[PDB]
Amino acid sequence: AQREKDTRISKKMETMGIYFATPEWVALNGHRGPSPGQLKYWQNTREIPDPNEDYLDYVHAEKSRLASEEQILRAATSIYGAPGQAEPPQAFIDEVAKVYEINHGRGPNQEQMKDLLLTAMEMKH
Amino acid sequence: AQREKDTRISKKMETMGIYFATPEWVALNGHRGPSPGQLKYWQNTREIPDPNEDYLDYVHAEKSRLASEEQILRAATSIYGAPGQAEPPQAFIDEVAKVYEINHGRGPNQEQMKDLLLTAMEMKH
Ligand SMILES: [Au+]
Ligand SMILES: [Au+]
Ligand SMILES: [Au+]
Ligand SMILES: [Au+]
Ligand SMILES: [Au+]
Repeated sequence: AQREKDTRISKKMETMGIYFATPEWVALNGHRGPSPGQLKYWQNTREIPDPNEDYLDYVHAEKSRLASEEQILRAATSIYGAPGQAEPPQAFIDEVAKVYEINHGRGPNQEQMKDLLLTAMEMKH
Repeated sequence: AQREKDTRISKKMETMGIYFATPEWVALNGHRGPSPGQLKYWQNTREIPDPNEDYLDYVHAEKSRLASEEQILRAATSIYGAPGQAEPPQAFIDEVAKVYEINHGRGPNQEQMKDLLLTAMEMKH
C-alpha cells in the first residue's frame, strides 16, 4: 500500500520526463511527488533535488528556456534558409548549438543572428 | 593588391572556421586578421567582433569550453553505457545537451553526472 503509492506517484512523474522521481526518491520525499520548488531546481540545474528542501527561497526565472537538439535543428534550419528547407551542414548546426550554450539555453540575440546569417552565407557562397 | 591581400587573409581565416573574417571585415580591420582579443570575444560570444576594438580589456577565461553536438553525443554515449556502445535514445541525448546549456558549454559536474546516470538507468530499466 505504501510501496504501490510510491510506485504510482513515481510512474506518473516518469511519464512526464521527470527522471529523478523514482519510487525511492518519492519515499524519501514522504510519499509525495516533488513540489514546484524541487521541480524548478531540477529543471534549471539537472541535479537531483534534495527530498528535504522545499526550494521556496530558490531564486529563479519563471521563463526557463532550455533547448533540445530538435529545437536547435529547427532554429538552425530556418536561419540557414536552404532551398526545399533541407537540413543544414553539421558545421552550421554546431555553431547554432554553441549559441544556445553561450546563452544558457536561450536562442540567438540580434547580434548572434547576424553572425549566424553571415556564417550560413559563407557556407553556401 | 589590396583586394587580394584581404581575400588571402580572409581565406586563411575561413579555412579555420573563423566565419566572421570576411574580406570586408579584414578591410575594415585595416588589412589584418583578428587580434587574439577579437578572436576570444567572437569565440565566447559568437557575435561579430568590432573591427575597431582590440578587446585587450575584455575579461575572459583562458579555457573556453563550448561543445559541438559530436562532443555531446560522445559524452551521452559513454554515460548511457549501452552494449556495443550504440547510440542512446534521443530523449537521453537531449538531457545531456541541456546540461551543456546549463553549464554555459561545460560538461556535467558530479551532481549532474548522477542525475544523468539515474536517467540512463530508468530509460533502460
Ligand atoms: Au517558479
Ligand atoms: Au557575396
Ligand atoms: Au585570452
Ligand atoms: Au551562463
Ligand atoms: Au532497479
